[PDB]
Amino acid sequence: DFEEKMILIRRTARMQAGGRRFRFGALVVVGDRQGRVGLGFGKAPEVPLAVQKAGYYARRNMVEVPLQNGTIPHEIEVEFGASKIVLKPAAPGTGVIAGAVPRAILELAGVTDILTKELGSRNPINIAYATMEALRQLRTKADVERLR
Amino acid sequence: RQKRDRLERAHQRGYQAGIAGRSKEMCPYQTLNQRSQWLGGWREAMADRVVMA
Amino acid sequence: MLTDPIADMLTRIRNATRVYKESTDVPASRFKEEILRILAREGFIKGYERVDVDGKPYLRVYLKYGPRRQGPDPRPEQVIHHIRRISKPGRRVYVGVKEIPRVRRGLGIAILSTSKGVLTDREARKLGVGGELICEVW
Amino acid sequence: VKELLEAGVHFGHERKRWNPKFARYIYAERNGIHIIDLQKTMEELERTFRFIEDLAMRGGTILFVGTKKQAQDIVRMEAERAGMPYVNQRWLGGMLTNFKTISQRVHRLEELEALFASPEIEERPKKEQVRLKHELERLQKYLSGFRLLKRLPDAIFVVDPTKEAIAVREARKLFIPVIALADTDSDPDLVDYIIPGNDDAIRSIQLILSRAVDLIIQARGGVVEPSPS
Amino acid sequence: GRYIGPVCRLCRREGVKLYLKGERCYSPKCAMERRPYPPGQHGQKRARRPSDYAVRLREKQKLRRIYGISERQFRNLFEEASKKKGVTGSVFLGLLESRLDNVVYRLGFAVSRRQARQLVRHGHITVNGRRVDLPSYRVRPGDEIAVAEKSRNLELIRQNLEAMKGRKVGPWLSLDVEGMKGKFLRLPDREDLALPVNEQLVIEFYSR
RNA sequence: CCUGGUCCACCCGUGACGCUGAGGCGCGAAAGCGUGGGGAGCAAACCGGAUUAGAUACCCGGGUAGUCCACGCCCUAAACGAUGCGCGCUAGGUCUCUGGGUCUCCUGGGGGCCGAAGCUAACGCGUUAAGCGCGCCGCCUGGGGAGUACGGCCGCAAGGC
RNA sequence: UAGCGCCGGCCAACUCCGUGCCAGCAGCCGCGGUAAUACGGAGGGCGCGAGCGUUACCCGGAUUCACUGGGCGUAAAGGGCGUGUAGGCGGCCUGGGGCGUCCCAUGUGAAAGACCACGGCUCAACCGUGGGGGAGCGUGGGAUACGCUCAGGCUAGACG
Ligand SMILES: [Mg+2]
Ligand SMILES: [Mg+2]
Ligand SMILES: [Mg+2]
Ligand SMILES: [Mg+2]
Ligand SMILES: [Mg+2]
Ligand SMILES: [Mg+2]
Ligand SMILES: [Mg+2]
Ligand SMILES: [Mg+2]
Ligand SMILES: [Mg+2]
Ligand SMILES: [Mg+2]
Ligand SMILES: [Mg+2]
Ligand SMILES: [Mg+2]
Ligand SMILES: [Mg+2]
Ligand SMILES: [Mg+2]
Ligand SMILES: [Mg+2]
Ligand SMILES: [Mg+2]
Ligand SMILES: [Mg+2]
Ligand SMILES: [Mg+2]
Ligand SMILES: [Mg+2]
Ligand SMILES: [Mg+2]
Ligand SMILES: [Mg+2]
Ligand SMILES: [Mg+2]
Ligand SMILES: [Mg+2]
Ligand SMILES: [Mg+2]
Ligand SMILES: [Mg+2]
Ligand SMILES: [Mg+2]
Ligand SMILES: [Mg+2]
Ligand SMILES: [Mg+2]
Ligand SMILES: [Mg+2]
Ligand SMILES: [Mg+2]
Ligand SMILES: [Mg+2]
Ligand SMILES: [Mg+2]
Ligand SMILES: [Mg+2]
Ligand SMILES: [Mg+2]
Ligand SMILES: [Mg+2]
Ligand SMILES: [Mg+2]
Ligand SMILES: [Mg+2]
Ligand SMILES: [Mg+2]
Ligand SMILES: [Mg+2]
Ligand SMILES: [Mg+2]
Ligand SMILES: [Mg+2]
Ligand SMILES: [Mg+2]
Ligand SMILES: [Zn+2]
Repeated sequence: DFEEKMILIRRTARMQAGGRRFRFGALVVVGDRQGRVGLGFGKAPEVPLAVQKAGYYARRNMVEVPLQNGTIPHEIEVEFGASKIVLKPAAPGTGVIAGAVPRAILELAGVTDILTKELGSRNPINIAYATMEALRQLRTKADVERLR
Repeated sequence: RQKRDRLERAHQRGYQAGIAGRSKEMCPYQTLNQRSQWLGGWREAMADRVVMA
Repeated sequence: MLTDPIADMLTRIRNATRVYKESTDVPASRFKEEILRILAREGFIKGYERVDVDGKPYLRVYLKYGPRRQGPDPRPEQVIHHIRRISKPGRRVYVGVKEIPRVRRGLGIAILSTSKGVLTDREARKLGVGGELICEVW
Repeated sequence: VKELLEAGVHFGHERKRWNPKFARYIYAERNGIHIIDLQKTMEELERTFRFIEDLAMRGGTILFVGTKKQAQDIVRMEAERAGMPYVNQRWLGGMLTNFKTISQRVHRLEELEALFASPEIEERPKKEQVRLKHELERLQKYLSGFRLLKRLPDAIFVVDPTKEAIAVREARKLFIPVIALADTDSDPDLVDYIIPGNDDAIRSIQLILSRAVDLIIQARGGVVEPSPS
Repeated sequence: GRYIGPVCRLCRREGVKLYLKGERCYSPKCAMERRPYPPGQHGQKRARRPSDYAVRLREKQKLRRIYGISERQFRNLFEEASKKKGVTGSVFLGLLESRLDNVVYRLGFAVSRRQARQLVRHGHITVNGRRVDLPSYRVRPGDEIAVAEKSRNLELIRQNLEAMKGRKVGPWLSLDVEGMKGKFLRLPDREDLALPVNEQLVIEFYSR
């Protein structure tokens, strides 16, 4: 039942003695729309096997996402590795506003209304963890007064 | 900073070249930052023949 | 030789929390404490009190952190993750009561000095006054 | 148990090798040598024990580890003695996190165990069986304390906490609890359940080795003589 | 103007059923029942993984292609949608429905929206008063939609009132059947409207 | 002999007298220039010998400015830690310089080394920050064209800005 | 009456023939060398429709002049180093003033446009009536935490 959307599919390389050799790799987000989200980077000599691992690692890599009215609690900026990602919570009419990567993660996250902005380097693999580690940072009014 | 290991080599090169009975005192590398080590490396080992023995 | 004792203080807190100290000492001032009277009363810390070094008044500030953690990196979460000075000696930043902001969607707090005293975002709405927006905490 | 008795020689350890985190656990340093606070141990040791007790009388395994020659075999006694798994040799990477693969090797020694007294062999070309017994003696040497575990331990025991820091990671990682003996050699915060006492002299070790295993064995029921030193 | 061409061809390319032809599509002639693949010689070739763009394009396109309305008019119905207060998917769809020609098919006076428009255009309908020939007209809530006292009995109109005999239509809709009248009553909630269209793939597509 | 900076200790005096700094002013390696000395060694240019397909080079024997002093210019540089200055706050380990002390140590100021947290695109940095903050100044905004041209200012010129 | 653009990737829509670094396409990356989804025609498809495309200019994407919101060890970026003028910045405590600054009141901020609602042309464009704004400045009233100024004291900066 886990929704599992693909994003990045790429053919990298290393040089042997005369000839050259390949390794595909892929980025895959996983989700139920009910607020459990995860993403992992699969890579492996052949095309599907890599997409295979993608799901698996993504499968156990996850997080709490406190959807409040289906959007998000609070606005947060996050910097992961020269790439930047901004999420501002949006009202019910809005819809998902984001690039292919930040959206697809928020789709399987099942956010309905969101305002995002991508600053810094837009290199996806980095936009990836940046958005996850962003999500991973959200705190509901509950969690707040608790610590206070 | 990964060139540590040139210093490290050349000091050692000297630290072993120092302990001989007899060593050269005249036999470094022609770069600067590398020669500090080998000659000052040949120093400890030439000084350690004094201490003890 | 500090240009801005306030933004120093905050910075002094911030450096500490990041290794999680019991308390920390900042040089004391009437306006400093008056601000601490907000952090602590809003629960970012345990609080403060007037101590002594060589005859020099400081303020020892006891820091509220939070629960330990399983997995790798047991390091607790801060109660203050984010604090940064807003109206600097370089640029003095002022708002009127309508221009008053809301930190992290009501989750965080904006400390600001006004002619009704050192208050918060909420409190300036409650009092209907603006002032110099001193900093933002969360 | 055994309150000020731990003074016997179970007390302070190193000289200016200290991780400064450990300072809340220190009393002072004479002989130019960093020395532990003992009541610190007991206050914590009190709190420490309860955990294991709980888990014992909840009936589940605990992984005993140290490879330092000083505590090396003093593990093997109190481990077999406890009837719980251990590690006495070079510590395998992924011993937890790679488990399913390690296991393929665990089941590989037990293929030799059946093959130990078997019709199959002899009808071997004589190295073929010596290969197996080198493999066996090898499979033996590294895991003789290992097979006692077929599913993930609910806590783990370490003598030297940053020695085994390899182990202390996978464990730390998997959400598995960490109990262990820390000193001036190492630091807090990387360990849930800590013994603030020497990791080196067998004396400091032997006390916390057996006298834990003792309050283990008893919590799981039955009470026996003190173990071999 | 309006589309005006091979309609049960785009019935196909959406890959999903289009009732734009009315009766015949109910029959097992709709070609969704016959050739469920999309027009042109490449229908029978293995489909390729749709891009995010393509995805929101078609979902907007389906919804668009339905009411038979110009991309232009469609867009002005958006916008003011998002400019108006409240949830945008809804009020879009609502104002999208409040359009007379659709309302006419809604009350049931015709099998297709195409047919429905031709009906309104020819003045064969009316509202609360005088005749209205204007397919784009916004039906306000609590407003009666008659037929023409001078068109009252008419061949095509009547048989198409002879399917509409007795069957129930819409929570936002009342009908007094052979009394030829009918009333737009409620402002349609999203739930009542059921169409094979995610509203999100519209609003998203319009951020470009 | 004349003279600057800087460190320590005493807690004695002054009472915010502070930080920074557009322009300005002074200093500023070598080479170069003016005048007058000086000239052993070395050595652009230059002359030979070799090597070479050639060898206006590398190697060899020569050799003049210059290299030195005084005075006056010049004002550049991989003028580099390629890191502006001032103050505060954030593990320690190590050896070294130099002060002071109840002298193993403790402590103030310099110099390096490995490194917590943190920073960073990575390399790496890290109480001598490239951390975390505040003040001020200076500079950046694709490569080449080009640090060129024009103008201005400066210089005897070279040439600088 | 139906037309125009596209169908290599960005970017939605594929095949046949012709052509063979030619004729040509082109916003960038690039395409054409005999099997070209990138040229020319067809067949087909996608897009929009009395329009469809192109050129020119403006804003955007440009977070690529960065107040909001950028930087300078090696990517472009710290002045060769001082001294110091103007200027920018200003440690603790108490008070007088109230300039900044903060609130209230009152004036002005024409109309049209814009926004919300309601209406009049059969709707719409278009037009009407009504509503509420808004920094900004003038005037009266107040508040004193922070910056400012005047006044008095302090020793943690700094100097001796
Ligand atoms: Mg950055
Ligand atoms: Mg038109
Ligand atoms: Mg709306
Ligand atoms: Mg002197
Ligand atoms: Mg005094
Ligand atoms: Mg000079
Ligand atoms: Mg010279
Ligand atoms: Mg001369
Ligand atoms: Mg010659
Ligand atoms: Mg010569
Ligand atoms: Mg000569
Ligand atoms: Mg000359
Ligand atoms: Mg240098
Ligand atoms: Mg220096
Ligand atoms: Mg430079
Ligand atoms: Mg400077
Ligand atoms: Mg700087
Ligand atoms: Mg001394
Ligand atoms: Mg020092
Ligand atoms: Mg110096
Ligand atoms: Mg280092
Ligand atoms: Mg940097
Ligand atoms: Mg420039
Ligand atoms: Mg030049
Ligand atoms: Mg000129
Ligand atoms: Mg395509
Ligand atoms: Mg063409
Ligand atoms: Mg073509
Ligand atoms: Mg801009
Ligand atoms: Mg800025
Ligand atoms: Mg930049
Ligand atoms: Mg650079
Ligand atoms: Mg410099
Ligand atoms: Mg300077
Ligand atoms: Mg100065
Ligand atoms: Mg002056
Ligand atoms: Mg001044
Ligand atoms: Mg002040
Ligand atoms: Mg001033
Ligand atoms: Mg007006
Ligand atoms: Mg407005
Ligand atoms: Mg006095
Ligand atoms: Zn059909």
